[PDB]
Amino acid sequence: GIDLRWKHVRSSHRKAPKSDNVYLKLLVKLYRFLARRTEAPFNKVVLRRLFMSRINRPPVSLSRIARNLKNGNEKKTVVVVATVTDDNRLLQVPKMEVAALRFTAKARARIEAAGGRTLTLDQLALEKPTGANTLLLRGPKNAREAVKHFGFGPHKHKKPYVRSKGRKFERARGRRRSRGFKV
Amino acid sequence: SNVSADLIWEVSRNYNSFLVKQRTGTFSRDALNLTNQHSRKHAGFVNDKALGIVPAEKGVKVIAKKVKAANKPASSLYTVTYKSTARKAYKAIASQAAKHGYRADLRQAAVARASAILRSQRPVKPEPPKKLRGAAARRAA
Amino acid sequence: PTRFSKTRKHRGHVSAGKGRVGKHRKHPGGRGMAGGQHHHRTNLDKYHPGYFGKVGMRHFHLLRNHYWRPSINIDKLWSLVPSDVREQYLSGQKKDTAPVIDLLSHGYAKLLGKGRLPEIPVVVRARYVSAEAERKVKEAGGVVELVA
Amino acid sequence: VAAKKHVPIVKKRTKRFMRHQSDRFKCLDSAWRKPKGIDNRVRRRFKGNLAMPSIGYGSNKKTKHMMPSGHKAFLVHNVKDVELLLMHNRTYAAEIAHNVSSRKRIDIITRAKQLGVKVTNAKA
Amino acid sequence: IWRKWHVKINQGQKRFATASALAASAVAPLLMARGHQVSTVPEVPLVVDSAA
RNA sequence: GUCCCACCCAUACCCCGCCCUCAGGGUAGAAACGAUGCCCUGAGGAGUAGGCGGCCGUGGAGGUCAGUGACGAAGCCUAGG
RNA sequence: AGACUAAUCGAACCAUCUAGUAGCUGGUUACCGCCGAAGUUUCCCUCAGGAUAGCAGUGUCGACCUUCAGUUUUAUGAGGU
RNA sequence: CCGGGACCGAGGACCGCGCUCUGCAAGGAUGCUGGCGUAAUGGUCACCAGCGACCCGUCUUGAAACACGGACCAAGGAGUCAAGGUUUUGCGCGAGUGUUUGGGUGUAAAACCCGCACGCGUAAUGAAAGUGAACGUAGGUGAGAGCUUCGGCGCAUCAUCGA
RNA sequence: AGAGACCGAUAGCGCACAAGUAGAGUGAUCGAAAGAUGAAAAGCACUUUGAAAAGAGGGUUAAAUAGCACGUGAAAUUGUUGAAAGGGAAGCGCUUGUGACCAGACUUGCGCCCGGCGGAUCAUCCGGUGUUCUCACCGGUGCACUCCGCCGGGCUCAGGCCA
Ligand SMILES: [Mg+2]
Ligand SMILES: [Mg+2]
Ligand SMILES: [Mg+2]
Ligand SMILES: [Mg+2]
Ligand SMILES: [Mg+2]
Ligand SMILES: [Mg+2]
Ligand SMILES: [Mg+2]
Ligand SMILES: [Mg+2]
Ligand SMILES: [Mg+2]
Ligand SMILES: [Mg+2]
Ligand SMILES: [Mg+2]
Ligand SMILES: [Mg+2]
Ligand SMILES: [Mg+2]
Ligand SMILES: [Mg+2]
Ligand SMILES: [Mg+2]
Ligand SMILES: [Mg+2]
Ligand SMILES: [Mg+2]
Ligand SMILES: [Mg+2]
Ligand SMILES: [Mg+2]
Ligand SMILES: [Mg+2]
Ligand SMILES: [Mg+2]
Ligand SMILES: [Mg+2]
Ligand SMILES: [Mg+2]
Ligand SMILES: [Mg+2]
Ligand SMILES: [Mg+2]
Ligand SMILES: [Mg+2]
Ligand SMILES: [Mg+2]
Ligand SMILES: [Mg+2]
Ligand SMILES: [Mg+2]
Ligand SMILES: [Mg+2]
Ligand SMILES: [Mg+2]
Ligand SMILES: [Mg+2]
Ligand SMILES: [Mg+2]
Ligand SMILES: [Mg+2]
Ligand SMILES: [Mg+2]
Ligand SMILES: [Mg+2]
Ligand SMILES: [Mg+2]
Ligand SMILES: [Mg+2]
Ligand SMILES: [Mg+2]
Ligand SMILES: [Mg+2]
Ligand SMILES: [Mg+2]
Ligand SMILES: [Mg+2]
Ligand SMILES: [Mg+2]
Ligand SMILES: [Mg+2]
Ligand SMILES: [Mg+2]
Ligand SMILES: [Mg+2]
Ligand SMILES: [Mg+2]
Ligand SMILES: [Mg+2]
Ligand SMILES: [Mg+2]
Ligand SMILES: [Mg+2]
Ligand SMILES: [Mg+2]
Ligand SMILES: [Mg+2]
Ligand SMILES: [Mg+2]
Ligand SMILES: [Mg+2]
Ligand SMILES: [Mg+2]
Repeated sequence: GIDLRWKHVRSSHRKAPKSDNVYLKLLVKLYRFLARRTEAPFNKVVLRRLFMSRINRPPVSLSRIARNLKNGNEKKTVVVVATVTDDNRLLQVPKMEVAALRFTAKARARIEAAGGRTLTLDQLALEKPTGANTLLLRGPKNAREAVKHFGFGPHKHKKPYVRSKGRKFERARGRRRSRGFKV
Repeated sequence: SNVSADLIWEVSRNYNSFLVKQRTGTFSRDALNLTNQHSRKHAGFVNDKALGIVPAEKGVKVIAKKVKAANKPASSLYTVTYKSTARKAYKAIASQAAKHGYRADLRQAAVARASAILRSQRPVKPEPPKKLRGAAARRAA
Repeated sequence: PTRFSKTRKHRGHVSAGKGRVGKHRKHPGGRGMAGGQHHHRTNLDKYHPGYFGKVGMRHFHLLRNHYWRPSINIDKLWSLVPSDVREQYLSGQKKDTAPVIDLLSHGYAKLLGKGRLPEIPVVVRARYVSAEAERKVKEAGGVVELVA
Repeated sequence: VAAKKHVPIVKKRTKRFMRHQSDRFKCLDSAWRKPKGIDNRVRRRFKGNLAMPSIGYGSNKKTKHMMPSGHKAFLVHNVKDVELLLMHNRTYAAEIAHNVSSRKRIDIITRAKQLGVKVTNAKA
Repeated sequence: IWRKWHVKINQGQKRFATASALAASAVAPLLMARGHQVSTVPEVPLVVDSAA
């Protein structure tokens, strides 16, 4: 006997992508070599972010890029391991350099119209192997419909599952003291 | 471009017409594959530079790939036949595979394959007759 | 595809993953919404708070066409004009001509105002308009006129 | 020819793991089956009963799948397949399929004699 | 008889796949790896001078 | 009843060999690799109800081995391997 | 006499509704590997049964913050066996 | 500091730490010699011998039970399908998305092409008449991967005060 | 009338066959089992034993190990022959012994030297061709001490099992 509380405990994070895209497999080979033989933590973080699933890679917008393109960051390189989406609200798009997993057709058009360049993760590794003069970005993780139903209960102000919305659907008893109580 | 040897290996890694898979190991019946193993290193039909050895009526026949005419398969093979001497063929193959940096890692396999074919073209000695151990008593009658 | 599902892994194991003491009988607990007030109250009160009761007055022979008025905010107003003309206006080369946007032809009835507006005069023809949308369009040099 | 030099081969077991109570009823085959009884003595590992197969009986990775001569079996069907064993004559051995005709059997044996490949079942 | 026999797939993915197959039709190693006998063809995008 | 020597054996403890699981490292100016591979190091292994992963068989469908066969396919018997 | 009405009577026989419902008995089909329980809280014409919390597995993400502890020490409060 | 006995030999060019330093007992066994080359070593099956060993499946706190089912063999024999939800994995497009009710065409129940409407999403809140989202570089404070001209800038998310 | 990622004689309609038939009930009604010799009957002339049925011969056929109880012919259960055990059960696990039977490995390879024999040109050179454009091939030139096989002798090295 050895009297341990845990034994044969597995890891908790992904160690390889579950997707079988061949080009993604090549990209993983590239960044696995860079991360193995480079001191930059940027390579290890990008490598880990290549394994993540779609719900862990939310889209970022042009507006969100323009938000972080202020206060002396107009000359840095934007790195987003996700898709990049055009925003219809932004009327004037500044000049920027973007390295992204993929771009929408309209976002690509508006960037090159403004005078930018759209890169690729492999060209990014070819130009800045250590990631110097770059800023990494993420999308809004909790901005999903399914998250609003999480942890439903009394006094939680979450969203319930109803087949429709109206005065006949829910409300009534337990939502107003005029009919019993409130939550 | 969008196509390369690594991508073709990615596509053909799991299944291809040349694959012979069963228990205890896997093999490949490819013309440009030495040692007849299934691996990226020895997969002739995916790499840009490859070698192949075929037995002739008297000697060895060596085929190589010309990188300049990949899209023209009718004229994409450099062929030559060696039927003079074992040592001379060994030297020619080794120089052909390790003098200008054209797959210098396959020198040992190419020479061994030529050695085996030449060994396999010699006349065979007759095997000695079999003996009996427990049926000798039965056959005594 | 039945070749890979959990029912194939239960072959050879008695009770098929449903337990020995609890034997997966026909209909324990009732069918459907049975027991809403008696033995499923804890579920119908932790979740779905508000199932029972009456609220509000009733409407006879409702026709939803009487209540049709989709709305559009003000920050998407410039997205209605085509891109080629839009970039000319935003670049600022016209300086003497103004566009007239017809919301009804695009399928809208009320013009709400939520975002910001660039300083270019425009003309909007809408069935309804908010007070802030009227103010914001007025400070940009434009005017809004009701059209019905 | 002789095979490559290798470490000695140890089996760790020779018996066949017969099925419980298959020696008393003729409706049960001898193929092993896991007993799922709530009070089975074999499942409870009582002393003096049949053993149970475990992963701890596995063989060495170096000598796995190789016959006592030193080779590994390889199933062939005609004369074109046996030529795949050109580079492996000290590690692999040939095996003729059971449905190959007698005329093609001697063609296979003749070619294998030229290549030096050992044939396990040739005396026929 | 009312089980789901046919399936529905997006026209965008149909066009993506048929374009991928067309692109893969110009790679000679894949032709050999699929079991074709193309050891004696001059050009892999074979074209005929409207003789047919 | 009390005290003192020597000796016997558990799936327990120590050392060594082998299997698996988990964890940590090395491998491209590629003379390179079933990169899902190979090499180095450490620890662990009991189990009903139950959960997950990997593999083995049966009837059919598409592709491929330019696969086997009346010089004997499938099936069946066999203290023969 | 609850007797008899085709070996059938305290409500005949044949087909259909009908695969009538069952909180109740019985059964539920190949292998290996890893983890591994509960009979307890609250409500129910509830007590051979359910919902709810607990115990368990799997899939992860953010740290690698250094964070924590069915434990000891020092200082300082409460108790009525 | 000197004797006696038992079990074991993993690894496979050199590299290291060291010593008594023409070398060695220092990151894992080599040297010499004998008999036999076949039933000799080894393996399968049957029997005698030493020790061990209660009948399976099931309900149960507890089954070898004086608890129930099972004389024997062959074939058949039990979590499926549809509609509607939900979370997670892969894929396409993306502020939009969905060709197939229908029409055109065809080597004809296949494949290919076309469009007006429509569904869900882009705006909520009230029983209802109704109204309808920027004081600020779309805010302040404490943590935050990463980047940096070394001063600082600070994603996601968590907490908190405001609009 | 045309078709199928349907079933394949305990399946598929109750019915692949003289099936809504045979059969049961006074009646309304209930309702089965059962496909396959061989390419062609060429379906065994005749002799003998026997009352007969049958048997033994002899015939047809590629086959009668296909004979109208007919393709292939599994298990429960039974007969003969061969081997073995048994003092109120048998069966089973670990480890030797005896008896029957048996798969592998082994039977040499490599190199060097000396001699014999048959040879047929090795290096070199120049002409042409291909190519990774610097290496190759082909055409001619060589001349015994080069190269290339055969045999006999010798030598070294390694190779089965048990100690
Ligand atoms: Mg242990
Ligand atoms: Mg009231
Ligand atoms: Mg279980
Ligand atoms: Mg049960
Ligand atoms: Mg239950
Ligand atoms: Mg075994
Ligand atoms: Mg028990
Ligand atoms: Mg690793
Ligand atoms: Mg276990
Ligand atoms: Mg199959
Ligand atoms: Mg079927
Ligand atoms: Mg054939
Ligand atoms: Mg056969
Ligand atoms: Mg009475
Ligand atoms: Mg009567
Ligand atoms: Mg009735
Ligand atoms: Mg039923
Ligand atoms: Mg019933
Ligand atoms: Mg455990
Ligand atoms: Mg009540
Ligand atoms: Mg009970
Ligand atoms: Mg700390
Ligand atoms: Mg007291
Ligand atoms: Mg008290
Ligand atoms: Mg020894
Ligand atoms: Mg000796
Ligand atoms: Mg013996
Ligand atoms: Mg006993
Ligand atoms: Mg009891
Ligand atoms: Mg029991
Ligand atoms: Mg009793
Ligand atoms: Mg009972
Ligand atoms: Mg009974
Ligand atoms: Mg069956
Ligand atoms: Mg569904
Ligand atoms: Mg729409
Ligand atoms: Mg801060
Ligand atoms: Mg930091
Ligand atoms: Mg029958
Ligand atoms: Mg039938
Ligand atoms: Mg029938
Ligand atoms: Mg029959
Ligand atoms: Mg007769
Ligand atoms: Mg007669
Ligand atoms: Mg026959
Ligand atoms: Mg027959
Ligand atoms: Mg019969
Ligand atoms: Mg028969
Ligand atoms: Mg029998
Ligand atoms: Mg006995
Ligand atoms: Mg006994
Ligand atoms: Mg000559
Ligand atoms: Mg000459
Ligand atoms: Mg010459
Ligand atoms: Mg001459």
